Amino acid sequence: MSLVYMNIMMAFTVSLTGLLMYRSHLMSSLLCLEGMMLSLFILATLMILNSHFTLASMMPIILLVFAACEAALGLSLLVMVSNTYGTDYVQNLNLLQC
Amino acid sequence: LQYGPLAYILGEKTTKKMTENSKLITVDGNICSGKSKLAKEVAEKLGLKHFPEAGIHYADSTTGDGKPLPVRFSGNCSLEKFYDDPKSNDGNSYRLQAWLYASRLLQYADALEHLLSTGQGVVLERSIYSDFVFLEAMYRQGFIRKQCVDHYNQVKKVTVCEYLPPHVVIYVDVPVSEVQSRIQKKGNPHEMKITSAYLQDIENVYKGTFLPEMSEKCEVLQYSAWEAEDAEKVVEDIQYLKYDKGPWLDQDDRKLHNLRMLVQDKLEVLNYTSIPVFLPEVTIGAHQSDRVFQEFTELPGRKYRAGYNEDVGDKWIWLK
Amino acid sequence: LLDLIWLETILPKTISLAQMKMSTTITSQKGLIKLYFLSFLITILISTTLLNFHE
Amino acid sequence: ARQWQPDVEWAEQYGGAVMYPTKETAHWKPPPWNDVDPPK
Amino acid sequence: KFYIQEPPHGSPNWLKVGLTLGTSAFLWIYLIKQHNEDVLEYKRRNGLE
Amino acid sequence: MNLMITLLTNFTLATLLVTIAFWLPQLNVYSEKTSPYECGFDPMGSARLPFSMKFFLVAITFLLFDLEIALLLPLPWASQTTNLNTMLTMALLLIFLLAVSLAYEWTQKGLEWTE
Amino acid sequence: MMTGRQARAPLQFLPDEARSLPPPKLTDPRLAYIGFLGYCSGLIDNAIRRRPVLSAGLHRQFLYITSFVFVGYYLLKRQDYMYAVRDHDMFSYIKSHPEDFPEKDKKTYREVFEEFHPVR
Amino acid sequence: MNPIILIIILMTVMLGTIIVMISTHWLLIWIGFEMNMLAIIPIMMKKHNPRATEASTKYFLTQSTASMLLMMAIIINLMFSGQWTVMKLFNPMASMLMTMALAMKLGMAPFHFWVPEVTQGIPLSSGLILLTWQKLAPMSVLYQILPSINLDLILTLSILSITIGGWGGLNQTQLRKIMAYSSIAHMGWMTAVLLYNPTMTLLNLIIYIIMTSTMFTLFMANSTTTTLSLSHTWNKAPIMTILVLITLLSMGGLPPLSGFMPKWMIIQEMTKNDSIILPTLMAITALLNLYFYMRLTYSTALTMFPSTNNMKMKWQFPTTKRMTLLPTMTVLSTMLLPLTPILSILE
Amino acid sequence: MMTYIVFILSIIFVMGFVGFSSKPSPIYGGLGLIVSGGVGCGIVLNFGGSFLGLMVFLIYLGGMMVVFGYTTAMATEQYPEVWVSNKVVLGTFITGLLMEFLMVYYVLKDKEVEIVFKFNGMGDWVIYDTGDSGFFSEEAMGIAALYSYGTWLVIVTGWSLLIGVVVIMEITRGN
Ligand SMILES: CCCCCCCCCCCCCCCCCC(=O)OC[C@H](COP(=O)(O)OCCN)OC(=O)CCCCCCCCCCCCCCCCC
Ligand SMILES: Nc1ncnc2c1ncn2[C@@H]1O[C@H](COP(=O)(O)O)[C@@H](O)[C@H]1O
Repeated sequence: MSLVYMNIMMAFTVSLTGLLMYRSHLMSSLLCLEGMMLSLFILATLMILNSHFTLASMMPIILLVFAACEAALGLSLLVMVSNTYGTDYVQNLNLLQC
Repeated sequence: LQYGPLAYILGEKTTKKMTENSKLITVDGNICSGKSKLAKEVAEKLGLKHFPEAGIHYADSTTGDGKPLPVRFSGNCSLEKFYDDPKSNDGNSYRLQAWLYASRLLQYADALEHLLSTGQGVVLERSIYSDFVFLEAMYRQGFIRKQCVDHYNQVKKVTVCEYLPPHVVIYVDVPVSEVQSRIQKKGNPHEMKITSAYLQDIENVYKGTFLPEMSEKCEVLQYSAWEAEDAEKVVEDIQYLKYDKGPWLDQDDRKLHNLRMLVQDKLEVLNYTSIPVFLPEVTIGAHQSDRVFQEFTELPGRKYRAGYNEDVGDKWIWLK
Repeated sequence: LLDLIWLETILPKTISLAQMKMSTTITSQKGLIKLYFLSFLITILISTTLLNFHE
Repeated sequence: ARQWQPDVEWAEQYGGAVMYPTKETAHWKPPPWNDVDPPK
Repeated sequence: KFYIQEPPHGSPNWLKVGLTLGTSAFLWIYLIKQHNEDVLEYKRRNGLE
Repeated sequence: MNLMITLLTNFTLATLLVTIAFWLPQLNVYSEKTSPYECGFDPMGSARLPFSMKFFLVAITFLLFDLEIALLLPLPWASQTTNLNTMLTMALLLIFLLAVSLAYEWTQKGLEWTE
Repeated sequence: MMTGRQARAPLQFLPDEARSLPPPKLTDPRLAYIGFLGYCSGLIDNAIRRRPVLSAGLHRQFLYITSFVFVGYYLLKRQDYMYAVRDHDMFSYIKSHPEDFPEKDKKTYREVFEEFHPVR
Repeated sequence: MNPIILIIILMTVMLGTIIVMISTHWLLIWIGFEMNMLAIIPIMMKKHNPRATEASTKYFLTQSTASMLLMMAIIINLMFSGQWTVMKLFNPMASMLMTMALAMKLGMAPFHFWVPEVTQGIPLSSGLILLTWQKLAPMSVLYQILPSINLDLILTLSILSITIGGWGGLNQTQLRKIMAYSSIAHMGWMTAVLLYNPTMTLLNLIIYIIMTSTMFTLFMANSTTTTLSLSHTWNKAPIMTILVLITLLSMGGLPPLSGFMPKWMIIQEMTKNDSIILPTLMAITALLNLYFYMRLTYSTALTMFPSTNNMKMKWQFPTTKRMTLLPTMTVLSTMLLPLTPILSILE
Repeated sequence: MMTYIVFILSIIFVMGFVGFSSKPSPIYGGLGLIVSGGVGCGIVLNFGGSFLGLMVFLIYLGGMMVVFGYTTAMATEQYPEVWVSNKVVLGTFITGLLMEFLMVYYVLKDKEVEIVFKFNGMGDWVIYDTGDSGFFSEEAMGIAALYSYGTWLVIVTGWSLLIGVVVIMEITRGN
């Protein structure tokens, strides 16, 4: 297939491995979920604008909506981690190991 | 049942009946402080409901026919044998203290249930916030062990965190010599075996640990012995209080609804009094527990649920 | 020797110790998000490169 | 002469954070009873 | 009078007893009507009369 | 094409007002003039400490209400449709759901700041 | 397996052709076992709430029995329908494909040679 | 929580599962999963303690990663098929990514690393919602894409789930982690029979949901969250020990109980397809699940662990709890095996 | 090399993704994600989606301003890692960049490449339509159809945003 899908899928995989390998800091990986949403947006939108399947043009908007509709969720779940502990480090969330 | 989330949805908000008469007042003091009439006197001035101090048989007084059950079914302990042999081998001291803490937890649940269901305030005597002073006096006198104090602290840590403090705590300064004089004038031969150091430790855990930590979350009213004889002065001091401290001010309908759904379920109130901490004072073994449980089932009015007993005269069981 | 030790050794006790040992290795996790998702990445890389489940 | 029923020594085997305590699973205290932690 | 407090199940909840017996009688008469309609429809679709 | 030329020109003579702002005057560097500013006195602690946000629930709800102007924005184009009562119903449904959201955030004191 | 059958008529618990089948009797032992499950549910319900197990709540036990018999009647109807569909599709597929199902010529045991294996 | 808000949030969890079940479009599947996760996060944080916040953070990260992989599988399907219909997938890469996404959403091993953590952190009611209602939408999507699921992948996930969920529960004394490793092993059983007969997948799902709802309702009715607190039940309500006995012996796959019903039928559908080794290893590995079930029955029903003195107060108070459908679910989880050919209604 | 403009913007997209995916600090994570979301609205704007690129630019600008406020309020340390402070940040940053320009070099020299899929190496101008859409940009018509045709999508999206507000206010309470 076309050349740009290589790099947009590459950016998805880069953001995937960035999300899936934590650096002990939860906000730095909540950016990686938002980057995966960006890469899925641009990939789906290139496919939809390419093929002129115009009725799915409303699809990435909807996709983008649920992007922040979980990203806000993560931030609402970031502040409860950072109120229990002074930092949002992910290694403070190990109480459920026993 | 009678109360639930559906009653809360259909309009029964529990601050629609929360008036200025709805005050939970706990009267405290030493062993013979003379508070025993004083609380009732407050309950005949402010129009409140007096609860007596939870003995061993408070749960017996709330369930069944209200009569006290035999002590092998409730307590498995004796206050008089604690007065006779405090350092006993069978561990009667902490077993009595744990049963009294569970009874006061039940009484405080009954108090909050009355306060949140009817809007009438309750006058208690030695609630669960003041129960630890007898534990600490018993531990300073060497009556119990440190593992008993750790068991009490675990049970208190997981039970008292779900409740609110009282609005008013009334404390009665009576010195140790006057307590001993009132014990000698009382006439109870077991109660006259209370040592002076135990009374002094009760007064020390009162004045040093209880009141300095309760003065922030409620309003203390510390009286002497002669001015607690006049209830009109005490009730006049209650009626002109400026209720500003404590977590009762930031209570909406939702928090008091959650509290009322906790409070009316008595097995959830008493859920953590029987935690599986195997302590030799309170752990009853398997065969004794089986024997006393099967003897408890054979009591009149105790074999089934509270409306399903033919031996006490419950009718229409086949339609219930 | 046989019917208290060795016939007791071969079938039931070795199987019991093996399931105990595997149970303690499975449940010895340190409760960390970092290690769990790094294991997820290694799973994805083994599925693609090593096992070819995308074929 | 009567039926054996378990004692404290038998029943405390089931009270740890795990069932088979190894070197790694040795510092694991059991979780709190109401599952509520001090705010630290 | 035995119990010191009036229990929740001292008297039968006659609204709930009436709902229980009415629901059960309705389900039985609807089941028997459905079964008679089903055997009549079987005998009609197969001519087994 | 012309857009990238215009942005290149704007970025170029915005960064060439900087390279003649650093390299034209005479520099006198000593390690007290480049210190941070705390009204003359030395700053107590770093400014990389956590500066606690009081408006955090409003900041998270801004993420949700900013999506609404990705949904309410095609209305000048949605008004051009030939199923128009349905469009009008769905548009008023979206603004009404935003308004129900704002009313819920009001009455549960979510718009107020903490402390 | 039969998912493409119930795709032209979706979400039909009992279709129209299910009325061409005999319904279960009300004395069906499967239905009597489901009614026994209702009675056992009534007994467990009186047991866990510490009611007298046989005497208390006869209306409640009777609605347990009635509700299980009522649900189980339609469950047995749908069961018998789906097995009749299974057999109908089996027989129609065997009939429409004769080359896949040849008529076997069952030889008698005077021509069939079996190796004798002596137990000695 | 305000009960109107609790009703709306639970109806939104149900709405997300229904939107996954009824929709023919991939974007609506993804919307249903997003709505399901988004609404179930405050059910986990109903109590507001650090363990619920940790469980909700781990659950959000796992389910968000799974939904990312799901939407990437959807977009690769859009490339290689030009369409959005919820049916088989037209690329093995999208098939692998969607199978990984659904295996993460089920908590199947080796993506199982969140189910004991999240299940222990949250209450018993929200743990019931997690282990039953959240196993309905990914099983819908797996039921719908089985012409494209890789055989080796779903069987590796299945037997790895059965083995890891067997070994995990042996080292547990917490009841929620026991039910979570039980969940892992049972999802392995459901997905192993997925490509052979998905009616048996639905049968195992329904019988599992009945037995798990029975066990969590018994735990809530007894207010027990550990093994050693479940062991006091004989001194308080001895019928509950009988119910957990019959339900735990049912969950182990012992005849004549209904939990033997799915397992046997799964074996009955895997030997038809000339697979003999794999259901044999699955059956033998289910003995580990049976072993920690038998451990719980020893501690609860078959022996009498020593109780405390304060239990004597709880003799005087009955249960005012809503034990909703507990006798019905207890009868259905134990005495349903003579009605085994009822599974044809799931065709 | 001007026909490769969408490819060049896509290289800058992957460079921004290696920039914030190495996770230096969410200040610079927000920087890299703004750079990627700003060249990604230049990738997709050259396909005809001028509405649908400006929105992923604008929504993510609001998003990274919010994320900035939180990483200055919650996710803050005394010495934030810029791009090079940690060896594990710089190592994987250089690794992602070298592997990205490696697959640039293998796709311009060979004009075909294969990582899992097969990809062309010609400029992606080749696949565009040779026709005109008249007096409507078709992506604007399709997003306008969210009100006429997308009624169920409106209902589930507006309900999800409503309960998103309700869910977030139920989480961020503490009691
Ligand atoms: C192939 C697709 C098949 C689809 C079938 C769909 C059938 C219906 C849905 C079944 C799915 C699981 C349902 C249970 C989800 C959990 C519900 C829940 O948690 O409800 C909350 C409530 C809590 O009780 P409470 O004590 O008040 O709480 C204290 C504070 N939390 O109450 C509880 O926790 C108590 C439990 C209530 C619900 C249990 C009964 C329903 C499920 C059991 C099977 C019933 C038989 C019919 C259906 C068969 C199929 C499942
Ligand atoms: N926790 C406790 N431990 C021991 N004795 C107690 C405890 N609480 C109350 N008492 C006794 O209860 C009596 C209360 O005195 P009165 O003021 O007459 O009610 C005294 O005998 C106290 O010693």
